Amino acid sequence: DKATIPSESPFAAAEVADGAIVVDIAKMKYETPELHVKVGDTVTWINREAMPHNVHFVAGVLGEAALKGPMMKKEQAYSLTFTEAGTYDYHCTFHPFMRGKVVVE
Ligand SMILES: [Cu+]
Ligand code: NA
Repeated sequence: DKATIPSESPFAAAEVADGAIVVDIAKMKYETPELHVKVGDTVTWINREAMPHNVHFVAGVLGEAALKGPMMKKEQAYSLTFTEAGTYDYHCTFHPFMRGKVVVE
């Protein structure tokens, strides 16, 4: 697969790492919908609002099957570590019109 998962479950936003690369979720949008990172970087999404959200990569994008992230409540976080260059689109399972991408250089 093209990413690894440091926290299977959502975790508290207060425990986001050291200078972490963060994508905030608010107002039904990923706030940084075109994020550029490098191979080896970890991206952390943080839901800033009451409406639950997740991140969802369709089958084939990060592995043979879809990567459906866990439901994230307000001030919950979820991370993925990208190990291969490429562009990886995602959406919110609950709200598929909400889209973003990670561009890994
Ligand atoms: Cu959503
Ligand atoms: Na912002």
